Amino acid sequence: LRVQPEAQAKVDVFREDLCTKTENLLGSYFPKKISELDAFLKEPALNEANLSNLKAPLDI
Amino acid sequence: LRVQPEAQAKVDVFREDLCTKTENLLGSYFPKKISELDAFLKEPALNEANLSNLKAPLDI
Amino acid sequence: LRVQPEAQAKVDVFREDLCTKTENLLGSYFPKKISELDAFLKEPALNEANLSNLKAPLDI
Amino acid sequence: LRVQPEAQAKVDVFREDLCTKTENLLGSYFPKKISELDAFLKEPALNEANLSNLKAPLDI
Amino acid sequence: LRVQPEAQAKVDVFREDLCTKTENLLGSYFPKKISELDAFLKEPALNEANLSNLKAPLDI
Amino acid sequence: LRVQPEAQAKVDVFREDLCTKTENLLGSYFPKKISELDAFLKEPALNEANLSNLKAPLDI
Amino acid sequence: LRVQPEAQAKVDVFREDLCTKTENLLGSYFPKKISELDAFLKEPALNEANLSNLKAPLDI
Amino acid sequence: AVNCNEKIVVLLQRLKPEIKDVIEQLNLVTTWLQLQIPRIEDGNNFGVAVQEKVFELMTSLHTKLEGFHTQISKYFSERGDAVTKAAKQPHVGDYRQLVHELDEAEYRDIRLMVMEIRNAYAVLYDIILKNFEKLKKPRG
Amino acid sequence: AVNCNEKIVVLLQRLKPEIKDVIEQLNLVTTWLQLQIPRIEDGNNFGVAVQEKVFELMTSLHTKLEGFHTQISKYFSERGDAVTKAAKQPHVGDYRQLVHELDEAEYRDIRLMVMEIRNAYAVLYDIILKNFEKLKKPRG
Amino acid sequence: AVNCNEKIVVLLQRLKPEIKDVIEQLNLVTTWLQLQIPRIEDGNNFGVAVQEKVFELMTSLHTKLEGFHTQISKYFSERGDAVTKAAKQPHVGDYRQLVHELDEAEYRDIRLMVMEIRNAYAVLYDIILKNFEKLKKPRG
Amino acid sequence: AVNCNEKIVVLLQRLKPEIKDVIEQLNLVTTWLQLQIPRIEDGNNFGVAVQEKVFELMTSLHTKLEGFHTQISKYFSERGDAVTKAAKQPHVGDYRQLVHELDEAEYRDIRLMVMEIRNAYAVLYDIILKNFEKLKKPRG
Amino acid sequence: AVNCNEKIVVLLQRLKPEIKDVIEQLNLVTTWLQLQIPRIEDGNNFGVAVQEKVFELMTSLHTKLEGFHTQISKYFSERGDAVTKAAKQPHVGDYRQLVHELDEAEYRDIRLMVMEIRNAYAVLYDIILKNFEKLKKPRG
Amino acid sequence: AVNCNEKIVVLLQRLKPEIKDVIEQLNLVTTWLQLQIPRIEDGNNFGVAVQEKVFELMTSLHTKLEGFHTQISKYFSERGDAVTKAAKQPHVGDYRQLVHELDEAEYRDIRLMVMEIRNAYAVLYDIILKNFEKLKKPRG
Amino acid sequence: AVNCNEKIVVLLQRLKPEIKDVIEQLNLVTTWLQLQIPRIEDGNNFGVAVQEKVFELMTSLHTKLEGFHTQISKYFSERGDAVTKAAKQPHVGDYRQLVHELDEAEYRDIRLMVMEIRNAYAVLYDIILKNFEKLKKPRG
Repeated sequence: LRVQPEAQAKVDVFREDLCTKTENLLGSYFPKKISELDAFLKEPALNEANLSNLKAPLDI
Repeated sequence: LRVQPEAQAKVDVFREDLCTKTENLLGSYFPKKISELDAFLKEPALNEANLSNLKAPLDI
Repeated sequence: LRVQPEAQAKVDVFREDLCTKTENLLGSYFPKKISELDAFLKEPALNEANLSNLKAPLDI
Repeated sequence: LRVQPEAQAKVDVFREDLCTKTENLLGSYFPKKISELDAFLKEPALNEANLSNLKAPLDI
Repeated sequence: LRVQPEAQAKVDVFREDLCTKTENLLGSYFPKKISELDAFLKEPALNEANLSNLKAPLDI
Repeated sequence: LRVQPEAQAKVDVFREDLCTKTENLLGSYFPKKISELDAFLKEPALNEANLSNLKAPLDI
Repeated sequence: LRVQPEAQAKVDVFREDLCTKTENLLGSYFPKKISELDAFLKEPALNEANLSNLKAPLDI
Repeated sequence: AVNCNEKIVVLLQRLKPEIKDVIEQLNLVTTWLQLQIPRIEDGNNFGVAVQEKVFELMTSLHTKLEGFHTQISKYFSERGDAVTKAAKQPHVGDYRQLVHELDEAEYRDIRLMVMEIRNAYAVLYDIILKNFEKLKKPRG
Repeated sequence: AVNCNEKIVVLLQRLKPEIKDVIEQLNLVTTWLQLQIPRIEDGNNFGVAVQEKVFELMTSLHTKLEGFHTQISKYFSERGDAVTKAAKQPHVGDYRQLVHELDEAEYRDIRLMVMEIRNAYAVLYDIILKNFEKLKKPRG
Repeated sequence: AVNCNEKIVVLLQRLKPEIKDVIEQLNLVTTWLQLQIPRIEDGNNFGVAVQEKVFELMTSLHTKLEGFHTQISKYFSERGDAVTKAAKQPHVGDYRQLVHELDEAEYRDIRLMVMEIRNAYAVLYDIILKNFEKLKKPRG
Repeated sequence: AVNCNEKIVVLLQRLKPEIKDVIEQLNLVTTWLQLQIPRIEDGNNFGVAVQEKVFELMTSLHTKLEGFHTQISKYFSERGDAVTKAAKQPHVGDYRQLVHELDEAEYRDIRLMVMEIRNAYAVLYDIILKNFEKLKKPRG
Repeated sequence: AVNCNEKIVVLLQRLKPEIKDVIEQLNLVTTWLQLQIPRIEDGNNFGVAVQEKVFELMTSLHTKLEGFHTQISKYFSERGDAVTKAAKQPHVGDYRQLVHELDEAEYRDIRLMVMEIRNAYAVLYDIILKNFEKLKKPRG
Repeated sequence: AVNCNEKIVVLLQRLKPEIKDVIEQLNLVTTWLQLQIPRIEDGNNFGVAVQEKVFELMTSLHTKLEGFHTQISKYFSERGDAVTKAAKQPHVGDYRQLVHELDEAEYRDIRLMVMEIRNAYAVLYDIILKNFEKLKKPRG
Repeated sequence: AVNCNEKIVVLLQRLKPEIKDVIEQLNLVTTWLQLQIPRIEDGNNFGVAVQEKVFELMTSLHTKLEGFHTQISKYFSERGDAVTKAAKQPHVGDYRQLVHELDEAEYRDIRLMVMEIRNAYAVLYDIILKNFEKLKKPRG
C-alpha cells in the first residue's frame, strides 16, 4: 500500500499528540481528579444528614 | 512513564484512605449493620399479621 | 484482617439464628405448608366446575 | 438433620398421592385427552372452509 | 408402569393416523402445494408493474 | 416412502426452474444490477452538496 | 457456471473502482479527515467553558 | 349494541378448560419428575442426564402453553377496541375489516391451540413412556 | 366513506388460507418427528442427531410463518389509523401518502409471504425426503 | 357502582400471605446456603459443585415466585380499566366479556399459584434433604 | 396544505422497486442453496461446512435488507406527525426544524440503502462464485 | 385530599437511608477489590481467579440493590395514579382495591428489601473474610 | 415564537456531513474487505482469521456510528416537546430547565460525536495498515 | 410558579462538567490503547491478551459513565411532570410526595455519580500503570 509521506505525517502527528496527552493524563490529570472529587465528596453539599433540609417548596 | 512525586502522592493518599475505610467496613460496620437490620425486621412495624390494619382512608 | 471479638460476635449470632430457623424450616414448616396448601387445593373454593357461577355482576 | 416422624409423614403422603396421580395420568388421562382433542379437531366447529360464515354483525 | 389395553390403543391410533397423514403430506400434498403457489405467483394479480395501478381512492 | 410419479414430477419441475433462475441470476442479473445501482449513485439526484436545496416548504 | 463476458466485465469494473477508492481512502482521505476533525475539536466553537453562554432565550 | 362473535365465544368456552387441564397436568408431571432427581453424586449420571432432557421438554411445553391462557383476554380487548374505533370513525372502513380479521384469526388460533395441546399430551406421554426406567430409577 | 384497498383485500382472501395450511402441516410433521425420537440411550445417536437437525429447520420455518398470521391484522390497523389522521389533518399530505405506502407495502409482502410459503413446502419436502431412513429409523 | 368480584377478592386474601411466606423462607434458605460456601480452594470442589446446583434451583424458584406478588395488583388494574371502558362504551359487548374473562383467568391463576407454591416447598425440602451432607459440609 | 417533500418522494419511487428486487432474488438464491444441502451423513462435510458459511451471509443480507422496506412508511408517518405538531404549536420552532431534519435524513438514508443494496448483489455474486463447486457439489 | 399511606411513608423513611448505605459501601469494597488486581501475568493466577469470583458476587449485589432505590418513587407514582383514576371513576371499585393492594405490596417489599440488604452485608462479609488472603495477596 | 438554539444548530450543520462521510467510507472499506475473502478452503486460514478480526472492528464502528445519524432528529423532537410543555405549564420551572439541559447535552454530544468519528478514521487506518498483507493476500 | 430544587440544580452544575471530563479522557485513553494494538501475528500474543483485558475495563467504565450524562435531563423531565400532575390533581397527595422523592433521589445519585467517577479515574490509573510495559510494548 502507498501512503504518501505527508498523509502518513498527518497520522504520525495525531499519534504523537495522543501519546503526549496520555503521558499527562496518567502522570498528572488522573491523580489530580481523584483528589478533587475525593474532596467534593467530603464537602457539606454532598453530605446532608437531613434530606428534609433538601426539601423544596411545592406551593399548591 | 513519569509519575511526579506529588501526583503519585495524591494517589497514595487515596489508596490508603480506601484501605483504612475497608478494614473498618469488614471488621465493624458490616457486623453492625447485619445486627441493626436484623433487629429492624424483628420489630412490630415490619411485623403486621393484619395488613388490613395497614389500610388507609380513601374517601371519594 | 482484624475483626474485633465483638463484631465477630454480632455475626456468629446472626449465623446461629439462621441455622436454627433453617433446621426448623426443613424439619417442620415445609412439611406443614405442603400439607396446608395441598388441602387448600382440594377445597371447593378452588374447585368450581362452572366458572359461570364465578360470574360477577356488571350493571351498565 | 432432625425431621419429626409426623412431619416426614405429611411429606410421604404428598409424595404417594403424587405418584398415584401420575401413574394415572400416564396410564389413562393422557391417552384419553389425546383422543378427545383429536376428535374436537375433526369436528365441524373447528372445520369451516368459509370463514365468511364466521362473520358476525357489526351494525354502525 | 401400567397402561391399560384400551388406553394404549387410543394412543396407537393417534400415531397411526399421524403416520398416514404424513406419508400423504410428503408423497402428495407438499408437491401439490409447491405447484399451486408457484402458479399463484406467476399470476397477474401478484404481478403488477405499476403499483400506482394498485392505488386506491381516498376522498377527503 | 412412496412419492407418486406425477407428484415427484411437480417437484422436479420446480427444482429445475429454480436452477435455471439461479444460473441466470449469477451469470447476468447480478452483474447488471451492480452496474445499474452503481450508476444511480453517481447520478445528481443522489448527489446533492447542499441539502438545503432539498428543503421543502412548510407554510404555517 | 456460465457468466457472460459483458456481465463479468460489469463486475470487474466495479471491483476495480472499489479497489481504487480504497487505496485512496487509506493513503489520503483518512489521514486528511483525522487532521480536519482533530482541528475542529481544538476550535473555540467546540470549546466553551461556560455553557451558560450557550444559553438560549425561552421567552414565555 | 355490538355483541361478541357468538361462534367464537362458544369455542372459547370449550377451549379454556382444556388449557387449564394441560397446564395443571404438566405441573404435576414436572413435580413428579423433579422429586425423582437423585442425590448429586460423582459418577453414574446417565439416568440423571435422561431426566434432564425430558425435563427440558416439559419446560418448553410449559412455556408454550402458558401463553394460551392470556391470548384469550387479549382477543376481547383488541376486538373491543376495534369495534369502538370503527364506531367512532364510521368513515374508516379498515376498522370494520379489522374486527372481522380479528374474528377469523381468533378462530384460526383456537384450532391451533387445540392442536398444540393435543400434541403436548402426545409428545409427553411418549417421552415419559420411552424413558420411564431411568426417569423413575436413574441409578438402578 | 373511505374503503379498504380491495385489490389487496382479495389477495388477503387467498393468502390467509394458505398460511393456515402451512402452519397446520408444519405442526403435524413436527409432532410426527418428535414421536420418532427414540429412547435416550448411551451410544448410537447419529440418527438421533439427524432428527435434531431436521427438527431445527422445522422450528425456524414455524417461527417464520407464525408471524405472517398477525401481519395481516396489523395492516388494517395501521391503515385504519393512517386514514383517520389523514382525515383529521387534511392539511398534512404525508398521511395521505402513508396510506398509499401501506397498501404498496402490503402488496409487496403478500407476494413475499406466498413466496416464503412455497419455499417452506419445498425445503421441508426435500429435507424429510433425503433423510427419511434415519428420521423414521434412527437406529436401524 | 361496579364492585370487585368478591369470590376472587377473598381468594386473593388467602393467597397473598402464602406468597409472602414462600418468598421469605426462600430467602432465608438461600442465605443459609450462601453462607455455607467454603473458601475458594484449588481442589476438592465436588461439594462446592453440589451447593451450586441446589443454588440454581433456589434461584429459579425465586424468579418464578417473585412474579406472583405483582400479578395481583395487575388484576385490579386491568379489571378496573375493563370496567371503565365497558361503562364508557356500553354498546361494545367485548368489554363486558373482557371483565368476565379477567375474573375467570384470575381464578384459574390463583389455583395455579397455590399449586406452584406447594410445589416449591416440596421440591426445596426434597433437594435440601437429599444433599444435606454436602450442602452443610462440602469438604468433610 | 403541507405537502410531502417531492424530491424525496421521487427517490423513494425509484428505490422501492430495487428493494423488492433484492429481497426476492435473495430468497431464490437462499432456497436454491438450501435445496443443495445433502443427506446428513457421518463423514465428508467440508462442502457442507462451506454451504453453511455462505448461508450465514445470505441470512445477514436478508436481515439487513428486510428493514429497508418498512423504513419508508415510517418516514411519512414520522414526518406527518412532525408537520402536525409544528402546525399545532406554531410558536415551537423546533418542530419546523424537525421536519427538515427528517427530509435530510431520509435523503441520506436512500443513498445508503442504494449503496447497501448494490453491495449485497456484489458480495453475493462474489461468494457464490468463489465457492460454487462445493455449494453445488458438496461431496463430489 | 387523599393522603399517602402514612404507615408506609415512615417505613420508607427508615429504609431509604439504609439503601443509600449499602450502595456506597458496596462501591468502596468493589473499588478496593479492583485496585487489588495484580499486573496481568502469564502464570500464577489462582488468586486472580479468586478475586474474579468475589467480584462476581459484588456485582450482583449491586445490580440487585440499585433497583431498590427507584422502586420507591414508582410506588408514589403508581399510587398517585390509582387514586386519581379511583377518583375520576368512582363507580369503578377495582380502583379503590387497586390502591389498597399497592400499599400492602409496598409493605411486603420494604420487608423484603430490608431482608435482602441485611443478607448482602452478611454474604459479603462472609466471602471477603474467607478469601482475604488471596483477595489481598493473590500471589503471595 | 421560541427558536432553536442557534449555536447548536450550526454545529449540527457541520456535523451532519461528517457523519454521512464516515458511514459511507466505512461501507466502502467493508465491502472491499468482504470482496477480499477467499474461497473457503480446508487449510491455511490465518489470513482469513485476520480478515475476520478487522471485520469485527469495522462492524462495531458501524454500529456505533449509525446511531449518531438519528440522535440529531431526537434532539429537535425532545426539545420541541420540552418547549411545548414549558409553554403549556409556565408554572412548572423544571420544563424551562429541561430545555436548557437538552441544549447543553446536545452540545456535549456533538463534541463526543466529532471525537468518536475522528477516532474511527484513526483506528481504521491503523488496523488496515498494520495487516494489509493478509487483508489483501490472505494466502500469499 | 413552582421552581426547580436549587440545592440540586447547583450540584448538577458542578457535576455535569466532571462527567464530560471522564467521558473524554476515557475516550482518549481508549484510542491510545487501540492504536497500540500490534499486527495480528501467529504467536506471541500475551501482551495482546493484556491489552484486551484492560480494554474490557475501559469499555465497562464507558458504558457505566455514558448513562450519567442522560440521567440528568430525565430528572427535570420526570420532575416537571410530577409537579404538573401534583398541580392538576391537588387532591392526590402522592404526587406531592413523588416530587420530593425525586429530589431526594437525584441528590442520592449525584453523590453516587461523583463517587463512581472518582473510582473510574482511580481504577484506570491503577490498571494502566500496572501493565504499562505490555500495553505499550506488547511484544518487546
